Amino acid sequence: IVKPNGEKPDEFESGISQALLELEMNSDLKAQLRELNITAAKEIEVGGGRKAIIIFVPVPQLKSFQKIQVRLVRELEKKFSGKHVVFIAQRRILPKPTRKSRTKNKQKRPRSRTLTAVHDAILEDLVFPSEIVGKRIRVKLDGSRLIKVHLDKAQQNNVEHKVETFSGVYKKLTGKDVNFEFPEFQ
Amino acid sequence: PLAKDLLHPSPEEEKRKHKKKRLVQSPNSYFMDVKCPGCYKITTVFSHAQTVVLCVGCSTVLCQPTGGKARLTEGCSFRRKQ
Amino acid sequence: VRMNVLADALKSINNAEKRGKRQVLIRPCSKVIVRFLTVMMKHGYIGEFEIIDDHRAGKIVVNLTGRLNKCGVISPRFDVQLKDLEKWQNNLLPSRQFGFIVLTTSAGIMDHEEARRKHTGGKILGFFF
Amino acid sequence: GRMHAPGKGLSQSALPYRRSVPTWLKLTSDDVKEQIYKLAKKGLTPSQIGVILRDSHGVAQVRFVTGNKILRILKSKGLAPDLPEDLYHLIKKAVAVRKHLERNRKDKDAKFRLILIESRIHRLARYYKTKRVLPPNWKYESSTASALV
Amino acid sequence: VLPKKEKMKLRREQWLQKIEAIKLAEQKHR
RNA sequence: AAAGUUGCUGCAGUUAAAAAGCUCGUAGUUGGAUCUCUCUCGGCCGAAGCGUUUACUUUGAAAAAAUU
Repeated sequence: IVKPNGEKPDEFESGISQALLELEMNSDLKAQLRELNITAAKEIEVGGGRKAIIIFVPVPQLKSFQKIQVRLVRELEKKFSGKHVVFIAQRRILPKPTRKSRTKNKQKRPRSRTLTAVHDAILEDLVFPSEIVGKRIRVKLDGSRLIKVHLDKAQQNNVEHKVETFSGVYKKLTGKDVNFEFPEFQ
Repeated sequence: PLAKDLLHPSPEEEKRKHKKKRLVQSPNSYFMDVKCPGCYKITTVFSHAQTVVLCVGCSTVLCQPTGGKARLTEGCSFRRKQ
Repeated sequence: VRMNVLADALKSINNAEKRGKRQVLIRPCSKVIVRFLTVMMKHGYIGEFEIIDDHRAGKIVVNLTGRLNKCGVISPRFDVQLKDLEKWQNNLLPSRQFGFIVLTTSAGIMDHEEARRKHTGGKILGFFF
Repeated sequence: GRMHAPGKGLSQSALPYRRSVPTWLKLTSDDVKEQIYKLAKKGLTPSQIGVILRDSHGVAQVRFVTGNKILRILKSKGLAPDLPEDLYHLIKKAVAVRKHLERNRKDKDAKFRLILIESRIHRLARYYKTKRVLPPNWKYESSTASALV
Repeated sequence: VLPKKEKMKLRREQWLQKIEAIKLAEQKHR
């Protein structure tokens, strides 16, 4: 179930491993979860003492995880206490090639392996029930940026209560303050 | 005059503007589900289609291309998708 | 054709502020434009601005204040050694108190005072007073 | 503004911000690719392939659903013409105007338009030879025009 | 109407007066 | 030198000196947005490959007096 890149399972990871094992042996989500696997997990405190679990999953299976997202989240919400479940693709950051680097960059790094592409993909993967239909970056008078993400309104009831932990986990994982809105008309 | 919030336009001005002159541009076209009156099958047709699109089973004429939007046949039903 | 988008952004800002407007929309965005506007912002000249992200080169909406008289680009980006700053400011800034030559140096985008303080030169972008 | 026409229109296509594939499209990327394959077997240019896929099969953008644009898909299995479709269309237009000139000698407008078309052909051939799509020995000759069609 | 050079002198003088105007307004802020 | 009457800073070309009938058309000039240091031998260090190469910027050395 868990195959860490460091190959060092933690007890959060083993706990959610038996959690996914319980969901695989009992619920109707048998035929696909057996094929899939994850990599890592972390627990972050956001919103004034409200915890959230994050699950780092290897990239080429996200689309399979995009098929079984909401059902697995609701089943782990039944499984655990009041928490929030989000999935993050394990994205790799290749450093910017400068005039002081090690000789492993014999080809150009892919544009998808850059910092900004990885962070926009991460901000996309934080929100599966919604979709990012807009984005703005407010540069305040102090000089600190603030991203505002406009999500989908047609399904707005699903993730209205989850925007605060979204901002908290993105701030923890990147260091950028973000906010989320819902436009009245597309 | 000389004072209007450019960041938050009310939807009638954004709908009124040219599609490239909107704050973030968006197309005026859409995809639509059409049902032939002689059958029950559903077909996905672009609103501004340039080619004539035939039925997969009835082989009837569904839409005719014009200068802008396509001209659906009198009798076919349609419903805007998403 | 459209070359030197920083020139077009600064011309748009100047023209909008001379007509007494409160906000100005500039397209396309650029990182040089954003750093130039940040340099203005830290000196209290253009309020605060926001970047609108479409999947193209974005747009910027700037909340104009009124303290600016003229912002301008110096094209082409002349090599400015650390002595030439006095010469350049005596050509560009109408006085010794207010006005700013913005330099792109190896330490980033800055103004001429902070260019002197870090003891470096670079290439000249613009000035605003 | 245009290169040679002094008029400056605006009409074009405005791609939406939504790069994600919409939920209602039940076609997979593979089924799109074999649709491209039959369409190419029918003797269709990539532009016509994209037009038919958009008009009938509901594919908004092939690059959004398959991850690659249509010419790379045709290039992977070798169902791609030797020279690109825009150059091919300029060359066909040049042959058509030249045949009309052979029938009609008083049309000086067609002569001027032929000069314009040949100028486009030269500029775009220079661009392609810069990016190695054409071999460096390739040249447009007036008599070597109907053989390319 | 009137000579150009006198108009240029007047424009330069009013712009100079605006320069010390902005300087004094900035000095009063401290 | 006044002189911005040779104009890089810094000029002009409707009516005063002066912009080509029109389009195509080498070279040159100019070009949208985008990408955040290490391996071996010798006492945490020294040698080595540099990291694409530049242009740019800064430092250090070196650089007759007289004149200024």
